[PDB]
Amino acid sequence: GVQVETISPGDGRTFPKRGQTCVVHYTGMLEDGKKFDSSRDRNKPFKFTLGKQEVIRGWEEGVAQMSVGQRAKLIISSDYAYGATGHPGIIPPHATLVFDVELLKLE
Amino acid sequence: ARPVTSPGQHLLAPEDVVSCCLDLSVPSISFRINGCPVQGVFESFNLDGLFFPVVSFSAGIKVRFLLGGRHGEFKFLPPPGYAPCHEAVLPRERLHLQPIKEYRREGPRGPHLVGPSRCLSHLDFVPCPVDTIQIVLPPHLERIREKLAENIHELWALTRIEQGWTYGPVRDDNKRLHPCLVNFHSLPEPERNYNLQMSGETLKTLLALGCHVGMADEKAEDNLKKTKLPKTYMMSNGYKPAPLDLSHVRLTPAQTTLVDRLAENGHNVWARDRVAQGWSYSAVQDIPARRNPRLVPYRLLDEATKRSNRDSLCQAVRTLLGYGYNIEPPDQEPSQVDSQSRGDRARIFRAEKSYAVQSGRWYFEFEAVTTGEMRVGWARPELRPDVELGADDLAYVFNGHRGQRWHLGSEPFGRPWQSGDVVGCMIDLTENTIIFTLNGEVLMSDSGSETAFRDIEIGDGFLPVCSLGPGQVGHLNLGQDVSSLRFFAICGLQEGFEPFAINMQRPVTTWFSKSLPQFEPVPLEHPHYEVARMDGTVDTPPCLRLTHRTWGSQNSLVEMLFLRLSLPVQFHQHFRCTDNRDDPEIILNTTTYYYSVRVFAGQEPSCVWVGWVTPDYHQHDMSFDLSKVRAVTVTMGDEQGNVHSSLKCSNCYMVWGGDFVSPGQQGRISHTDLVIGCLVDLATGLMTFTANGKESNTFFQVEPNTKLFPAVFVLPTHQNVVQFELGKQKNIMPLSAAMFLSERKNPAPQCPPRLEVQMLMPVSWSRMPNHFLQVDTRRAGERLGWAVQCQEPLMMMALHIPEENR
Amino acid sequence: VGEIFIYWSKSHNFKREEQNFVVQNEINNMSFLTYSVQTSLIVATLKKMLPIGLNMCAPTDQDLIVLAKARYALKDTDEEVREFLQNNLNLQGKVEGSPSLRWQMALYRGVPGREEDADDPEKIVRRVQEVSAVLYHLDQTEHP
Amino acid sequence: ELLLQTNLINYVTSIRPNIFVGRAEGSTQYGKWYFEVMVDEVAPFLTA
Ligand SMILES: Nc1ncnc2c1ncn2[C@@H]1O[C@H](COP(=O)(O)OP(=O)(O)OP(=O)(O)O)[C@@H](O)[C@H]1O
Repeated sequence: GVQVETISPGDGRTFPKRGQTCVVHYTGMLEDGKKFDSSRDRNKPFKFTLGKQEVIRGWEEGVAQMSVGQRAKLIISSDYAYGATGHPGIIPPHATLVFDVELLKLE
Repeated sequence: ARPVTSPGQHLLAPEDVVSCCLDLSVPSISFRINGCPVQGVFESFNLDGLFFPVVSFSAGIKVRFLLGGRHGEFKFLPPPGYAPCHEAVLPRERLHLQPIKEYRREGPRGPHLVGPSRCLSHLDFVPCPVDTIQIVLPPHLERIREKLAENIHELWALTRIEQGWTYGPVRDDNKRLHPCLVNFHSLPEPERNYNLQMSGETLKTLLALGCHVGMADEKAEDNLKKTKLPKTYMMSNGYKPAPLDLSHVRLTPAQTTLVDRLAENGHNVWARDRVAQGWSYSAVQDIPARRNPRLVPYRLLDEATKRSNRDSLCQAVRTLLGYGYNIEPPDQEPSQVDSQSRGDRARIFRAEKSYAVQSGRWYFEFEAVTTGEMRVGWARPELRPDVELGADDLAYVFNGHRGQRWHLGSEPFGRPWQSGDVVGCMIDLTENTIIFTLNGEVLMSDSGSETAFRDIEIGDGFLPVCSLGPGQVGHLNLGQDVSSLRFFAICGLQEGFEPFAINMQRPVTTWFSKSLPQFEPVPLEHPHYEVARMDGTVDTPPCLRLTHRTWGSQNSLVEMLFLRLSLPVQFHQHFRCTDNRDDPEIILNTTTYYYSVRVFAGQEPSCVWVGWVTPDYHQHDMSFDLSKVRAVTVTMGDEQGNVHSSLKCSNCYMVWGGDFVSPGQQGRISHTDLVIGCLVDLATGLMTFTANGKESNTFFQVEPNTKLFPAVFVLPTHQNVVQFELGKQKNIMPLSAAMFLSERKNPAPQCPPRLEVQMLMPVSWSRMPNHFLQVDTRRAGERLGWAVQCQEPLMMMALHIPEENR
Repeated sequence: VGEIFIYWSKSHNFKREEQNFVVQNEINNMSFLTYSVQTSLIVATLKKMLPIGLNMCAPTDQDLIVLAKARYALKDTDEEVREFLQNNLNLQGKVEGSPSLRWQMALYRGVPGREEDADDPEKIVRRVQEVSAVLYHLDQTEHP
Repeated sequence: ELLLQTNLINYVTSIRPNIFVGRAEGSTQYGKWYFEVMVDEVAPFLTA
């Protein structure tokens, strides 16, 4: 894998730690640029606990490197994403994912 | 979007200062963020137009343009040689912020519809004086040359002293000092020579423009008396101007027009000379920098300067007339301009097709904010967007610029309108009539009939419609608020007509004729162009052949034609790192695809361009050539230069058929067809071409995921124009294998029904949004600049066609 | 003007003498406005003045106008119509009934004075009777 | 790639000063120009 490219800076100090619940806002696109998911469309931040294998590996590592209040683009390869199986009907097999993730808070 | 490296990279945030520099000599565009260089540049882009600063935004922004001077103090010093943008404001304009190509605006009583804007061209800043070098002065004009040279300076010095200029050592405007305010024979050599040459040039342009002038008096020549100027008009050095007094010389209207032309020519000659010397325009004068506020072509000059120049030239003409010469203005030679196509120029606004009325008595109003070319009336739902309103039978309209009724042509009717006049349009579908009123009074035809049109067939119904020419403004009131109508009560209410939108809970949706060329399938009934789908034979692949139906006959339409295929080929997401019977392994493992274009004998190859276009191509250029293709290079490098990448971006990748015409064959109509093949490697981004089996030198490189449509631009010169051949070559797949997933591994050429020929149409109907972004622009101050603000969000549900990326 | 037009419509010597006068004197009715019963100045002036007459009647009085036109078609006299309206004023239109009446009456009330008047049955019957007679005879004139 | 795609998008508009510069042979216009834009307020996600 996952490459993190900053879009807007965070505080630069507070980074997620294992067991903390990251509350984020994200928009997901395929490599060719087709949007397939967005928490802003549902108008509700997405919460996930680090280290519980709740999200894909790319998300785990990228949000781990991210800092509180930071906006960043995560480029996640197939192996760190749904891989060969993909997500039937949503994500094609062997698809690289691009996410625009904002780390709203830690709790 | 191409990432560019800068210190502290971040999306534009509050307190950010973006500095943009444009160097038209390279050409290049460079950026700086908070004073730090942005490691990336645009360059080698088209220069056929005028560039302007621009900011694009969605709702939720507040920014300020800093243009230097009193229009926003720069936070960082401009790079050496670059000029503040505020200096580019034209003499007859006042700096302010405006939208770009708006078809709609707000106004005191509601939305105003706006026609096309008249835009300047980069060639409008090139002074083009009339050529006067070969005009040898006849003896009389040659004699008067010197007298004019002195008298012009006399008049100019008189004006100078009257306005304040007094003699001094240097050009000190602060102390009102002029060093050249002396006797002409003692004037400094350079200025004296320039004055002499200009004085001769006046007679020379007089002759060149077409005037017939010669001696007709000598007694008057010796009779002209000079004005005695007093000590007040005396110079500081004692110089006294000597403008000859000729109060007996009258003038004529054609002579005033010729005076205007002479002033224009003189100013343009001066501007050309200064440009040659190296001067340029600037809203603020800078003599050391050779920047002048008047160094612009006469047409763009300020009114006061025009008046001064015209006064001087009129005085010169008067002096010649007093001398007695017979200055005879040339005859007027009519000419046409038609800057663009009239059928596609005026913007047409109509009600949505679902509002068509098939019965009843309906009324609406149209206020003409301007008084130029505007038409208003009723249209059928199937109104075309590229036809002038009322040129065909699909609209009954009234044009109030001169007073005419338009339906299948023009006829005199009514009277011309003035600014603010309201045209009331009524349609009675019980009597099958249409009525027009102006400020409440029914407009009448020459015969005296009170109905503009009669015996109207209802058909599919009628819709309110209007057309605004360039620079025109109208206000369409469909009567949703009956109280807003200004003349309904005076005429129509008692007659029983009903406002068009009287009982609608929402404003009536409107559509406008958008002038953005778009590719649409060739109509099956097109009067000029026919496309034939030819099946593949044993020795021929599938083909799509274009033929000109009306070639070589009266009414034949011969113009540039832009054709593409309906489906694109898409390059792979990732590029590879670094007999005549196909070999199965090669043909099933290849990523190269091929398609040919046959130009039939009699179709000039010099009038054909073959290649590809991207989804973004929208140029309906009637004088197309490969030099008009949009192109730009994006160059990214390090903080210390050292270019990393230089990507070329364009929307048209084509070869010119003229590149494959042998010099021996040049100038002669060949009897052999020219076959141009195009190869694209979808795994490497490389595009190559062949001509009659011979490889050409033209090659292109595109980025991954690029979409390319096969395309052909041609100016027909024969009944058989071109033929898309969707064949293959040895070990190279056909276009169907790239276009269709199910055929990805099928080497047999195919042309399924979806694949068809589309042509570029200049105009198309487009729905106007019901709501528009509220943007506020204002001058924040002399130091803050010009503030743009947009706070209220506005969204739409967009329907996206994947293959067209639209 | 409506009374004069009504006399013209009723009497038959009136129309004939108008035709003879226009034919003989070669009067240019088209020039006057700026031979044909359409160009007859008697009906043209009434048509030009008709909007003023209609402006007196409120939108609600349209049904009463229709009933009065029906009577005048039945060849009732002016007093007969004036009594018909006097005794079936209750057949006056109601705004709630039609949406068109809503905005028509909105404009009518917006016009000053028009809302102040029209509260008198005598005024209502007089207006409806006069306008209905004029409209009836206009219908007869336009019909061949 | 086959079915039509839908989505909610923001309206975007452009604003310019009436400043027009260009290059042409014999033109009276200067070739190098410079301007700045200062950003005061930006709501990154006013909408979705
Ligand atoms: N704005 C202008 N429009 C037209 N012609 C001009 C203009 N400026 C200069 N010229 C030409 O150059 C000449 C310059 O002015 P003139 O010869 O009267 O005096 P000068 O002392 O040389 O000029 P200046 O007014 O700059 O001191 C004008 O006579 C005219 O021939």
